Amino acid sequence: TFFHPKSREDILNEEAKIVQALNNQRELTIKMHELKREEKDYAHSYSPLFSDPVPQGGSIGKAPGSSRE
Amino acid sequence: TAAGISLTGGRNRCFSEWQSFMHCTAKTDAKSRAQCLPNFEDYMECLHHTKEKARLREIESVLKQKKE
Repeated sequence: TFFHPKSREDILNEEAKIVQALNNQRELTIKMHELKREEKDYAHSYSPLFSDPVPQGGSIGKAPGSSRE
Repeated sequence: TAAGISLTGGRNRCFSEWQSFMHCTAKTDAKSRAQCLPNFEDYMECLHHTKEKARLREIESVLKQKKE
């Protein structure tokens, strides 16, 4: 009579909830390992404001014919 | 920060090819970055002048042994 255990069903549901959360952490971990080591944008990596990488040089003797694409 | 500037305060000698290469880097992502090879090779040729030097070595060889 003093034996008052939790039922089989509630036990199985609790273990299932635990395993579900562990699988959620697994997917989050993989997804972040993938989000890192993914190529970013230049603005996120170097310069948000001057996002044009292209280097403009000096101006004291700017020769027409020195720009190129 | 002081890149692409000459001794007179202007654009250097090899700036233009560097500009084309930097343009094509901005156009491409790391997977498509292979397209920037000939631009980079042109930059290195302007800098170090190797392929033109070897061209002239071939010309000089023809002036050197095939005549004497």
